Amino acid sequence: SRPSSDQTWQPIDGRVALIAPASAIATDVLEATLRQLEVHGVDYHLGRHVEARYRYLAGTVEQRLEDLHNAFDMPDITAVWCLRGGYGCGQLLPGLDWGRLQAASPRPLIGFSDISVLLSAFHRHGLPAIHGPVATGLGLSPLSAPREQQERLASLASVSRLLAGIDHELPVQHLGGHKQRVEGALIGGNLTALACMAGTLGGLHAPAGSILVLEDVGEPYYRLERSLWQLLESIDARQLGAICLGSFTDCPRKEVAHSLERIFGEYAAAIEVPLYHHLPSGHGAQNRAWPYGKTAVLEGNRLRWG
Ligand SMILES: [K+]
Ligand code: NA
Repeated sequence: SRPSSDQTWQPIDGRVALIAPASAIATDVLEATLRQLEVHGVDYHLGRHVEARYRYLAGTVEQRLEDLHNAFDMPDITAVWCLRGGYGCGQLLPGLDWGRLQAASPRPLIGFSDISVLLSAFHRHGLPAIHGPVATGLGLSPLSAPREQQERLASLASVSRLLAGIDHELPVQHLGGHKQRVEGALIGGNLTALACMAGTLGGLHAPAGSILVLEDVGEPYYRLERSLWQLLESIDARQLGAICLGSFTDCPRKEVAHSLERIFGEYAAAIEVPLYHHLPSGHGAQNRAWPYGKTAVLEGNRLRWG
């Protein structure tokens, strides 16, 4: 839409498994998160190791795998909502039992940031997923600007709304390349996270025709370029349908002579892949959920899925 300001949650049937596959979580934020799930009538299961700490990680690989596997063992679970991104979920890939995950009834995996790595791996294995807010967004101290807090809340609500199938599109703007309709699977997420898996068993799943969404946070422009060069070189980039930029938050220009649009535009043109931007997805208050690995269409000023 604009995106829409609407922030009423839809009911979530069943039970949401909460896991922490990446960075460690604060107890106060966790408790506030759980209280908000109860406010919304959302039944949950809290992973046994979500309060573990191992340097900045939410416990060891083994602890995190125990919780991730358990989320697929339990019969009543209808979604797996990651509590926090940051760093570390790619570490789980060597030990992940894909057969155990595939045997379970459908339960979309939800998150963004570092979680983009698991979203991609899930897509590779035909498992449903959502790129959207992490669950601890519910427990954060409110943003000081009321309008930004409202946008955080609309972004959090978009998870249940997408699970329910009631939201179907997000706004975009064409930036470069051809203007024809593009239809393909939605992939991507955090540029840094995905570049940091290239050359590994967790490299981005990028089938032909896909719409590659990219967002990032906290990066100088040269580092964004370095990540983009790596990621595009590492996949069959010329076979992509489109690149669609979300937000680039806390990435100040610092006197770099070329804009971010110029840099991304140059890379997209060199592979003859059209470029879109202004998708309301990323690390700002605007972080609307989108269905990961699902077919969508870029046409005029919208990204629309069925
Ligand atoms: K980053
Ligand atoms: Na390549």
